[PDB]
Amino acid sequence: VYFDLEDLGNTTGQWDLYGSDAPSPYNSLQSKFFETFAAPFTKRGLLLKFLILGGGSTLAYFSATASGDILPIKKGPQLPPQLGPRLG
Amino acid sequence: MRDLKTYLSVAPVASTLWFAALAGLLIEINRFFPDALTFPFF
Amino acid sequence: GFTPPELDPNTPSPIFGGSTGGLLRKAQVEEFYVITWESPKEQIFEMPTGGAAIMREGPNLLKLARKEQCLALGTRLRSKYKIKYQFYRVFPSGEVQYLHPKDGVYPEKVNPGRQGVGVNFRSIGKNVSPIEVKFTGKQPYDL
Amino acid sequence: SHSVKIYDTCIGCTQCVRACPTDVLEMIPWGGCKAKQIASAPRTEDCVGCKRCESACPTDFLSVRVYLWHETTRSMGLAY
Amino acid sequence: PEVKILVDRDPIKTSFEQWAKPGHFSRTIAKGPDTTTWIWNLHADAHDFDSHTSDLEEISRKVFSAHFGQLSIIFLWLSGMYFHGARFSNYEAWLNDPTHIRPSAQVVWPIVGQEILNGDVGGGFRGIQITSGFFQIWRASGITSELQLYCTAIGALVFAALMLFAGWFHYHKAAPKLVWFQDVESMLNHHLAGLLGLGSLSWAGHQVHVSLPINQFLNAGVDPKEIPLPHEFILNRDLLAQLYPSFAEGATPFFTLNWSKYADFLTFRGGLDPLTGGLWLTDIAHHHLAIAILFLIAGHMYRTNWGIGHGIKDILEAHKGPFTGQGHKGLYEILTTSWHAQLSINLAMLGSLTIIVAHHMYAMPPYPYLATDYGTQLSLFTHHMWIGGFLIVGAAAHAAIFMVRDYDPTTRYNDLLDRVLRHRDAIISHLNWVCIFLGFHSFGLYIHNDTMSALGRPQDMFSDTAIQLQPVFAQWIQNTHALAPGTTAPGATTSTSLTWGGGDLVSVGGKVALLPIPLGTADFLVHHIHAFTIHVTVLILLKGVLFARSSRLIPDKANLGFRFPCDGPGRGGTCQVSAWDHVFLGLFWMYNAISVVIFHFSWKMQSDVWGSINDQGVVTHITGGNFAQSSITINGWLRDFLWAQASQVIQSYGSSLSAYGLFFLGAHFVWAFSLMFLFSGRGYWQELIESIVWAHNKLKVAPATQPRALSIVQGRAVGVTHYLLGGIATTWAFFLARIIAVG
Amino acid sequence: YQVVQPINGDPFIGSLETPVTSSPLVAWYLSNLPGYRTAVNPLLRGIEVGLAHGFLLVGPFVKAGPLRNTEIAGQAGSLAAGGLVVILSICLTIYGISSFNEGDPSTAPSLTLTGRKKQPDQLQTADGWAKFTGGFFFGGISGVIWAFFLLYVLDLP
Amino acid sequence: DIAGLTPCKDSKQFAKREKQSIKKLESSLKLYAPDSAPALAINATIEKTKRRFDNYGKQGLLCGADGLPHLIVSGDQRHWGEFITPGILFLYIAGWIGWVGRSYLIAIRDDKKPTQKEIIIDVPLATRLVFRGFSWPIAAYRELLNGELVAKDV
Ligand code: CLA
Ligand code: CLA
Ligand code: CLA
Ligand code: CLA
Ligand code: CLA
Ligand SMILES: CC1=C(C/C=C(\C)CCC[C@H](C)CCC[C@H](C)CCCC(C)C)C(=O)c2ccccc2C1=O
Ligand code: SF4
Ligand code: SF4
Ligand code: SF4
Repeated sequence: VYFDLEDLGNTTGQWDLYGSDAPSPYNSLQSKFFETFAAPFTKRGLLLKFLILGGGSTLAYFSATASGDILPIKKGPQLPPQLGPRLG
Repeated sequence: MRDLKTYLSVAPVASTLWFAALAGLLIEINRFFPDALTFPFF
Repeated sequence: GFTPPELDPNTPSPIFGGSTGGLLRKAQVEEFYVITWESPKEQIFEMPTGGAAIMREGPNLLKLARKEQCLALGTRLRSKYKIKYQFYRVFPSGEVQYLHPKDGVYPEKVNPGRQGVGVNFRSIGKNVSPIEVKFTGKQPYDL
Repeated sequence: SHSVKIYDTCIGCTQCVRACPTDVLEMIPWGGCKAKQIASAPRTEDCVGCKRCESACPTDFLSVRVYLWHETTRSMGLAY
Repeated sequence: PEVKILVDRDPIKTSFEQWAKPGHFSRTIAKGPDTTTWIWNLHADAHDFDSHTSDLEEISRKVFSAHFGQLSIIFLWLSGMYFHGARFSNYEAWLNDPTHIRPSAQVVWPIVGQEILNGDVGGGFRGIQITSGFFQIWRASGITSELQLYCTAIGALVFAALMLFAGWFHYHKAAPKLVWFQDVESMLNHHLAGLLGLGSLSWAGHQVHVSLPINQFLNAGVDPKEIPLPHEFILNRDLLAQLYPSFAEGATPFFTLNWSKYADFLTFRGGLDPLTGGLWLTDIAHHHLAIAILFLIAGHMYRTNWGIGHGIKDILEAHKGPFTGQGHKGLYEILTTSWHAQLSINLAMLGSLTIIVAHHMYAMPPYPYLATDYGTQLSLFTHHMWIGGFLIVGAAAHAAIFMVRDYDPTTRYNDLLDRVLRHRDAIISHLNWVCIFLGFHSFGLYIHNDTMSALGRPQDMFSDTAIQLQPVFAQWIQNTHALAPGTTAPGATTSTSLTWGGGDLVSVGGKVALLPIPLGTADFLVHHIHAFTIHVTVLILLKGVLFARSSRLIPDKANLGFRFPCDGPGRGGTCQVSAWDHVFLGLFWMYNAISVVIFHFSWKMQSDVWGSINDQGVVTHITGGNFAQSSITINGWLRDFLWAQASQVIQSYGSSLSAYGLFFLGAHFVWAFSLMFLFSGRGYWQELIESIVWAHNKLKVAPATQPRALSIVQGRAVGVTHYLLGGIATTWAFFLARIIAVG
Repeated sequence: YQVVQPINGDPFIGSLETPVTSSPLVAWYLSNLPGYRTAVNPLLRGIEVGLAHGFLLVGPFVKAGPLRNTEIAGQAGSLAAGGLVVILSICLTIYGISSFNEGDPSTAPSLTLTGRKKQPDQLQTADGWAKFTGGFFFGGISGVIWAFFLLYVLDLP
Repeated sequence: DIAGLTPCKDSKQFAKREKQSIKKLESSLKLYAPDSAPALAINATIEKTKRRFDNYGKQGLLCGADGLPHLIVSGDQRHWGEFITPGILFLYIAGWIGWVGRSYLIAIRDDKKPTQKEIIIDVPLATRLVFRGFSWPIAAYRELLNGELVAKDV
């Protein structure tokens, strides 16, 4: 029946429509590879700190060491400074 | 006939007649006394 | 004394092909509603959400997403057809709460078992100024 | 939930209850008018705040008042 | 089932009694005003017939006679145009020297200083230059003298009288029965074969007997007074035969199927006549003939009284499939019951048609000396775009009125409509997404270009010189049209339109008429803007229709009507949930879309098309081909289009164009005036009015008709009406001053 | 015979069944995407997702970026894709921190389409989500690196 | 003169404006045959221009450096024609209109359906009342004194 006060998940359509539920198609040794190597990143708070500080310092690095051949803002003006309307 | 005079007394029709008369009047006054920034007769 | 009729599952539902207007996750984790009515025949009626459905002869059960949808459809059932309806609130635990008609009497007909709620015994203009209830949790209309 | 109140200027014409689209209001017995009935708001947790009742009241000034207050899923009319 | 003439005698008595009872049609309004709101309702409900009565026959009779009233007004208006062409026009002088004289059909009285608007239009004539196009029509019709225009104005006036009479007659004397109106097969058969077919055939007749020869004498430089009268070509066939020898046969090749011998005056050349810059009149007469045949055939599709032919209900019911259920079953019953349904489809198709007309008339100028008159061409395109857009928003409004008022699944069911209603959330959600995607990937590209250009990075823009977004598909299409003549249209001498085929630039009086229109990144970006704006308009209107009945927010919405302000501050607030308010909101977006379209037209035509040509063939365009490099940026629209081309209208004071300066400023004024209504609400105004009313009662001058602020809905309607009038008239003055000065 | 039916037979659950929604090709393909492998450790599914996406992001950044026409650094514009992997991994992390508490069970459905009881996906747990985020980061950085490793013999480098 | 202005009869800029206007209209006039109707129209505009500037010069209008009349509204008796006198005329007419409309509203206020005569004008009553505005200042002054002008306790 489509209405049952005992099972409301069925009654309210709370299903996994495309969930496979099959076992892993990933073979092991590959799995153990990624399980041992991605393990340090599976602590969400620690990962948040590593991303904010790591990405932040990374940004600071590529910003501090940028070359004028990449950014015109580091290259600076290369022309003789022009003259204002009435002033300098 | 009575109903037609009544219709001609209704707000929009009386308004068109009234303002049309007023417009003809003001137009003719500006036709015989054009321009005029002032009341010149003092 | 009035005894609310219990919600009977296995009650048939109207003939309808489905719509995008029906239930969502709200019905699974929060609440939904159920309106039941007795029909003399198979009729076509407008669904408060989709298009057209076929009311079945006999008891009809219809799960809706909001109370207002139950009351709208019920208003129409009582108006266009001449059909008695009830409806309930249903929580995800399976618990059912009978809602309407609360007394078995429609609320526009005065019934003596009814207790006053939110009734203030004064003209509306005699409410006090806000300053007189300031810093107290009260509102001048709560009196 | 929105607050809804009735005032004893009510004449018991039942139109606020008839107008309400969520069944918030009832008619209860009373001795203060000829119709011997006064409105009541026992189910304001279902009140959506549309003020159809206020549109329906013939009393001057109104005898139903809807004071829109703390919002809920029911008061915002959400089907989701 | 036997189609026949059906009417009733004297249904309504002709009397002035109800002229004197305002609001006689409504049982509430007829009681007269207690407040000023009455006065507005009387006008808002005047034409809402199906709100006055529920009897379909009475409604149909009102509709029919009303159409007669409309046609009477149209004939009176045409009578005006022809009469002004005869009595207050320089049409003969222009008829001599079209490439110089400016068409003028209105003269103003010298009262208050306004005679300055009577400007030098040529031909020793002072007046207002007209952009309607009547001179090119009258020339294309062979009309020479003012007298002929007089006769046409008199005939038009007579037909105004006849139409008005028939309206009174078929409402008060012989009023058709409801079955008469519902005879749809008869109506379609007579409008396909009788109206369109015999009309097109009649016009082909006038053209082959009047337009073609008289235009031959005009094109040969003959003086119009020396040109034979149009009936002299009907009498002495030697005049025509000298011009068109085929007329010596006596229509024997027509019956003997020797029709190829008529290739003299019936032609498939295509392109433009290089003398007049308009389409070949031989091609046009041939065209009206072919159209006549096609419609005369199409008018026999539907069965009436003789068993042969189609019933439309049969055709509908046969069309159903695995995705749509029983679809089309029930539509004959809906379309023969609901006027609003018919008006919805007809508004949609008639507006879409008007827009198609707008394109085809510029890309294929049908009248002589029309292409080079840039004021008339810009005016025509812009005008018909506006008509089309308005009509389409109307189609949405009446689809909504159908949904609210005439929709009933328990009586007149349709499977297609039910299924649509059954996934309205999917439809509207997907349209929403497409609108967002189009917004970003059309307008966001403009913002990208403005930001790159401001930062000094024009190589990082979207441009023909940087990151090219070529309209490859459209370019391929216009190439295929260019190659069509001789290949996929061997009968066609030249390209279908000079916008396709390379070369063959056409110039008249030193001014260009048409040349191949280039397409590039600028045109790409603009076209996606048009896609975007249209999709958002469709979103607002379609959403209005599909949720007019109900929604998750308001399950009983149809009980609140088609036009209602809201259902109150609750549920978070429900303002503008009505389908009416969706039409209100969609009007602004039709204004936006059509505005960008006509700006695109003016900009592109002045930049890449219009201009003057040298004796040695060097073309100087009105603007310096600056569309490709200046339109790809919003700043370029502000600067090189608006700021530049507004100089004429802000410099028009002291000339005959100063009226366009005045209308420029005044239309700005009414547009800003609309913002008072659109940004506020009637509660404030009603309170203020309470104070003003106090002041009047103090002096015993308070009126009995109690003053009230406008309704919420009326506030919106006033608002959008002034917004649209102000914006549209502003662009009007801008365009006309610009193109009359520099064209 | 009609193609559109109500969802899972219940015509009052708000959806429909179409060739787009319920189709053997569609159902198999969606069931075989990592996000829908409910019994697999979320870390591995995050690895696959990150590999695919991180690999994908390299293209638009390099070809459309500001250094695109300076082939000396234009190729190295993949750092931007790496940074977007970092930002997305932050978004994932704070999504899980906000959405799931330490000891709460999965919020995924524990039923199948046919009504039988199912074991809910651990992706919808705090630990499972943290694992999927770590996997998406690892696989994403790795996929960017793999795409950048290939600069050669491609019609659009 | 007043406010540093000069009489327009003495203003070079004023005469330069009249000259440039007339020569402009004559530039338009050179295009048409002198017997033609456009010609006669431009001649009429020219005569009307001369009448305009000559009248402004005569009636004592002061001019700015712009060569255009400026109006002295201070009340200086040399310029009452520029505001005070047309102003009194205006107040007479406006008082007339308002007094007549008020008379109509008072006349219909005790009718069985007052609004009925507000949307359909009782033209006989209106014609009876229009000429009360001729003496509106005496009528309104007398009402102010008698206490019939203002409603009591409002
Ligand atoms: C106000 C602060 C700010 C700053 C400092 C920047 C800085 C930059 N922007 Mg951005 N931008 C901003 C605001 C800002 N933007 C806003 C508000 C918007 C929305 C309108 C944009 C939208 C925008 C766009 C669309 C683009 C830029 C681009 C750029 C880069 C252009 C210069 C360049 O070519 O360098 C060098 C170029 C590189 C590709 C080097 C990559 C830099 C590495 C990856 C840094 C590592 C990031 C770090 C690990 C993670 C950061 C998050 C951190 C907090 C954890 C530059 C580094 C361009 C760009 O990034 O190119 C793709 C570009 O496409 N910006
Ligand atoms: C010639 C005399 C005549 C008379 C005395 C009547 C009498 C009557 N008619 Mg009839 N009718 C007539 C002619 C006449 N009609 C004509 C010529 C037509 C064809 C259009 C009709 C078609 C017709 C219909 C369809 C209906 C009536 C109705 C009625 C009755 C309602 C009262 C009324 O019409 O108020 C109306 C008063 C008016 C002043 C109407 C003016 C409308 C004009 C035509 C619009 C003009 C357009 C204007 C120029 C737009 C520019 C505006 C611009 C300046 C801003 C009434 C007894 C109605 C009815 O049956 O009542 C229940 C009804 O529905 N008549
Ligand atoms: C060949 C026959 C024929 C023709 C030419 C027309 C023509 C027209 N019809 Mg009609 N109609 C017909 C038969 C015909 N109808 C039939 C068989 C039915 C079903 C029974 C209808 C029912 C119908 C309805 C319900 C309506 C129309 C309308 C219209 C007008 C649409 C607007 C337009 O195109 O204006 C173009 C203008 C012209 C072409 C000018 C020429 C018009 C001449 C004077 C009329 C010629 C045909 C006429 C029916 C002859 C009868 C006259 C005689 C009885 C005295 C149009 C003039 C609308 C309308 O009535 O508008 C007022 C409308 O509402 N028709
Ligand atoms: C042949 C096409 C057609 C037809 C016959 C109808 C017919 C109808 N419409 Mg529809 N509609 C149309 C086109 C059409 N419409 C278009 C193009 C639009 C887009 C704007 C709409 C949008 C629309 C809406 C939103 C509504 C209708 C409504 C109605 C009904 C009421 C009409 C009425 O009494 O209003 C009376 C007419 C007036 C009060 C005139 C108003 C004056 C306008 C706003 C100003 C015009 C400005 C002027 C042209 C320029 C300035 C001049 C000025 C300075 C003097 C009626 C049956 C109404 C309804 O309730 O349906 C039942 C309604 O709400 N229509
Ligand atoms: C210029 C004023 C303006 C703007 C920007 C919009 C914007 C929008 N309208 Mg609105 N509208 C307006 C005027 C405006 N409207 C007015 C005056 C009315 C009254 C009639 C309406 C009434 C109206 C209705 C009824 C509807 C819309 C809809 C929409 C949306 C269309 C979908 C879209 O294009 O998405 C894309 C967004 C844009 C094109 C805006 C610019 C995007 C910029 C360039 C991107 C910059 C991003 C950058 C990274 C910012 C980050 C910086 C950081 C510091 C945060 C859109 C967001 C429709 C809708 O809901 O959407 C489907 C809808 O139905 N509008
Ligand atoms: C200004 C404004 C008003 C006030 C505007 C009103 C009341 C318009 C009506 C004004 C006219 C002038 C009243 C008509 C007076 C009669 C025509 C009599 C005139 C007498 C002669 C001159 C004809 C609203 O009522 C309102 C309501 C809802 C949203 C926005 C607004 C809003 O913005
Ligand atoms: S505001 Fe609406 S829902 Fe609330 S009591 Fe009044 S009518 Fe009922
Ligand atoms: S509308 Fe007013 S008077 Fe009537 S029942 Fe409700 S509260 Fe009482
Ligand atoms: S503000 Fe006006 S439109 Fe909005 S909900 Fe309130 S009454 Fe309705």
